Amino acid sequence: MRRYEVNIVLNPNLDQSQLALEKEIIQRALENYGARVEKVEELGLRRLAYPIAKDPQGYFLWYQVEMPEDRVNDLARELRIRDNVRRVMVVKSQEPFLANA
Amino acid sequence: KRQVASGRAYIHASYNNTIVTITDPDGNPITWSSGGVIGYKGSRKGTPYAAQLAALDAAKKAMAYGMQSVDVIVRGTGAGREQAIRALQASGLQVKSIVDDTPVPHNGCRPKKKFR
Amino acid sequence: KAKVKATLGEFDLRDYRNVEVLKRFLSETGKILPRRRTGLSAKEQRILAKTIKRARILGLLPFTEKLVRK
Amino acid sequence: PITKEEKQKVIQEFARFPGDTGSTEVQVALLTLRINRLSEHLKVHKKDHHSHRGLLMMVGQRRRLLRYLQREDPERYRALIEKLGIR
RNA sequence: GUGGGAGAGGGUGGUGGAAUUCCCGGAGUAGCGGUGAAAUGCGCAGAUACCGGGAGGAACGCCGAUGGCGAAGGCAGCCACCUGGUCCACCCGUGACGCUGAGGCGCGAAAGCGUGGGGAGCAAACCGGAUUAGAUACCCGGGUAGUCCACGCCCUAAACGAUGCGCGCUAGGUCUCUGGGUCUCCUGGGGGCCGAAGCUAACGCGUUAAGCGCGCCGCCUGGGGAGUACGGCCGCAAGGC
Ligand SMILES: [Mg+2]
Ligand SMILES: [Mg+2]
Ligand SMILES: [Mg+2]
Ligand SMILES: [Mg+2]
Ligand SMILES: [Mg+2]
Ligand SMILES: [Mg+2]
Ligand SMILES: [Mg+2]
Ligand SMILES: [Mg+2]
Ligand SMILES: [Mg+2]
Ligand SMILES: [Mg+2]
Ligand SMILES: [Mg+2]
Ligand SMILES: [Mg+2]
Ligand SMILES: [Mg+2]
Ligand SMILES: [Mg+2]
Ligand SMILES: [Mg+2]
Ligand SMILES: [Mg+2]
Ligand SMILES: [Mg+2]
Ligand SMILES: [Mg+2]
Ligand SMILES: [Mg+2]
Ligand SMILES: [Mg+2]
Ligand SMILES: [Mg+2]
Ligand SMILES: [Mg+2]
Ligand SMILES: [Mg+2]
Ligand SMILES: [Mg+2]
Ligand SMILES: [Mg+2]
Ligand SMILES: [Mg+2]
Ligand SMILES: [Mg+2]
Ligand SMILES: [Mg+2]
Ligand SMILES: [Mg+2]
Ligand SMILES: [Mg+2]
Ligand SMILES: [Mg+2]
Ligand SMILES: [Mg+2]
Ligand SMILES: [Mg+2]
Ligand SMILES: [Mg+2]
Ligand SMILES: [Mg+2]
Ligand SMILES: [Mg+2]
Ligand SMILES: [Mg+2]
Repeated sequence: MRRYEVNIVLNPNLDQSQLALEKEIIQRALENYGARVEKVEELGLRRLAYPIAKDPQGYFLWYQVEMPEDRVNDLARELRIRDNVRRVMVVKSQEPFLANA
Repeated sequence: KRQVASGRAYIHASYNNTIVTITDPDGNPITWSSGGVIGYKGSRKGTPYAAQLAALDAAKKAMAYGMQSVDVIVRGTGAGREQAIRALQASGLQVKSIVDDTPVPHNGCRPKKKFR
Repeated sequence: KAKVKATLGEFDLRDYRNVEVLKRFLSETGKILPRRRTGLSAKEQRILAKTIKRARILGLLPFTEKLVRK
Repeated sequence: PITKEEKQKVIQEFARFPGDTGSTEVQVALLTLRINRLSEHLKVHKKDHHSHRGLLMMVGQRRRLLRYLQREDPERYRALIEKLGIR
């Protein structure tokens, strides 16, 4: 098992009924794919650098996991299914390279 | 018949011609002009004298609908691309801002033999 | 002219999420500044490029912009 | 790929003695395992040609050592080949 | 072996924005385009230029380099899986297990071929317009095979460092990529520039040798005729050795 980082951006127009549903669906997919979550950072409403889905903003999610490596692209395919889910980028974790130290 | 009094102006400058469009803040055009709109026919269209006169013909057409404040958008390199702007400041239209939005691709399409 | 690394702090070169610092390494347009303007090294600029492109896909850094001059 | 956990499992099984990391038996064991990791990677991905080159060099290096084992002590050669199922 | 390291190395899937073309709509008149000047072409069935929306294919701007990787061909968006090569620190293990390499086998840009797709841009042939003494061309408008993908052939090149591979020896200076180090520097392994000795017909090469040596493979012996004829092997063909 290697360590990854999940970046999910979804439609920033949801109420709490649809937001909790989208996120507990995200939690449901991580259970089926075996991603032990280590920590979470939620930014949410953030000003985008260009229009995405005609919408000037996005709601940002970040998860840090440790999961089996073979099931990565299957997981990426499982998250783009939801209409509200717009951007899915998964990156293998890396060391914090410092500059001007 | 519109009474816009504010909007944008697009300058499409090429080596063979320079053409001006005048629009409202939404992007929809009101009037326009070019090197062929005025009497010039041949290669005289891509000359700075043409670009100047083409600008000022559209500028007076915009006075009909009442334009006063104008934003400028420029696309393309070519003779008279600057003569059109210099004509536009002294056209009576108070020029608000001047933006260069010339489209550059990320090397997606293969150019004709001319451009290689 | 000053250079970016000269006027900055101790930062993470691999963090694609910090836009406030990655904004300083973009020009007026969305273009990546050359090494002569960032004051970085060979290994540093190669990482900066890859982390800037990441922030672009996340809608954080722009691909291109509009120059207001001329 | 091939983690250090699976690596130690091979060395300790084919070591002539404790602490032996570089015997001819150990190298051919290590080589053969990378052979099988690649032969299954080349069953699929038949168009991965550059990886097919590294495989040809390992087979050469694997047969390089067996031709040496043959000449010095043929018994441990047969005990090695019978243990790995080669040739 | 162990522990670290850099990379357009390869393959598979996925994915992002710019841009071209085309469709839809909004808005808007009289031309656009293109050249040394022009004309065929397109435009009132409403184009060009502008805004919004949609679709499709191909190629990756800046980073970007005199840079990196690979045995050569060659390899640039980003993400992930699979994966090859190589380099440095330790002085741990095996104990000459090495180098080259006629055959054989595998790889091999582009172009061309087969079957089935795909088809935006570009574009042989060709359809036009010009130029001209003439235009079977350079310049201009259109445009099919093809370029792209999958699977199977084809085996050529200025396939270039016009320098085969490996090793040892033979002043340095400087620029650089990447490791390690007691981190003005020292020490490796690549990639450039000057230059000692020396070689070379000269230009030039010079610790990345074209120097000094050693091992092994390839190949040369005047030009045209001619990479032709004949024969053979290969290939569906074009044609290759
Ligand atoms: Mg979606
Ligand atoms: Mg003209
Ligand atoms: Mg790669
Ligand atoms: Mg690849
Ligand atoms: Mg229309
Ligand atoms: Mg007509
Ligand atoms: Mg008509
Ligand atoms: Mg008609
Ligand atoms: Mg189509
Ligand atoms: Mg460049
Ligand atoms: Mg190399
Ligand atoms: Mg590797
Ligand atoms: Mg020892
Ligand atoms: Mg001993
Ligand atoms: Mg060899
Ligand atoms: Mg041979
Ligand atoms: Mg070939
Ligand atoms: Mg081809
Ligand atoms: Mg074909
Ligand atoms: Mg064309
Ligand atoms: Mg043509
Ligand atoms: Mg004629
Ligand atoms: Mg020689
Ligand atoms: Mg150091
Ligand atoms: Mg060196
Ligand atoms: Mg001398
Ligand atoms: Mg000589
Ligand atoms: Mg020299
Ligand atoms: Mg030498
Ligand atoms: Mg011969
Ligand atoms: Mg003779
Ligand atoms: Mg003769
Ligand atoms: Mg021939
Ligand atoms: Mg004969
Ligand atoms: Mg024959
Ligand atoms: Mg035959
Ligand atoms: Mg021929």
